[PDB]
Amino acid sequence: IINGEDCSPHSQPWQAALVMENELFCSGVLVHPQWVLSAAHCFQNSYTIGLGLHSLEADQEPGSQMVEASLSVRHPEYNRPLLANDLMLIKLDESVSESDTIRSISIASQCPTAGNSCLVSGWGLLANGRMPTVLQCVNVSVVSEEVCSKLYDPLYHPSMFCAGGGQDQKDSCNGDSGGPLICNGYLQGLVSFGKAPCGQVGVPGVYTNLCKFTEWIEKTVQA
Amino acid sequence: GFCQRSIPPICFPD
Ligand SMILES: [Li+]
Repeated sequence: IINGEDCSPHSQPWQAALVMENELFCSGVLVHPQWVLSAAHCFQNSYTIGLGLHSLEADQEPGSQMVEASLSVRHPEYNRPLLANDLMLIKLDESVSESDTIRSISIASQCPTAGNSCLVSGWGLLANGRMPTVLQCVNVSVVSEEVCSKLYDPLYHPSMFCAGGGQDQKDSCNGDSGGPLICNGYLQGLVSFGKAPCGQVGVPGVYTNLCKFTEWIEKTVQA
Repeated sequence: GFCQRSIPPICFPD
């Protein structure tokens, strides 16, 4: 997260850390007690998932869990066309008893609208090029589909939307993939991709457009 | 110049 700050502890209780050999490679979002959304480009044969976390380095905070997940499924149209349909569902090996610090979030029932006020969180690269130990949070605003399609020429697809791009240079970055973009209090997007470098003036980040996938997600959950 | 924002990221010629 570029130009954010430490999140209030456990204020994003749906945040999931995806780690391998105890090293984060992506985030995800808890959407039901046994289901985590993430970017399809974060796909692995197995996962260790940190829930209820604030720090990655600290001793187990009260309420935190490290849970295994051995099953996941990418959207059948991931990367067709390139970069599009960037989502997958990870099924936890055990359902989590939701608690004060581990809670699912519901997906937005409206598609993104320019001007929407959002929050993105994650443990990805900071403005200073370092990785944080503590979960970072920053505000970004949705821009119009036409802005997104111009900026991400030639690869814009309706499974994507854009947020950020402000003169404030607030953005997601490497390591933030799969994490939540919360707009008006609902899960609106997952961090997906952007231009390198992250945090350029006039260049928003790209997020998976979850409102387009609610049917697929719930069909998969119920199957 | 586009990168999928995992760590390490997945970057493309554009
Ligand atoms: Li993992």
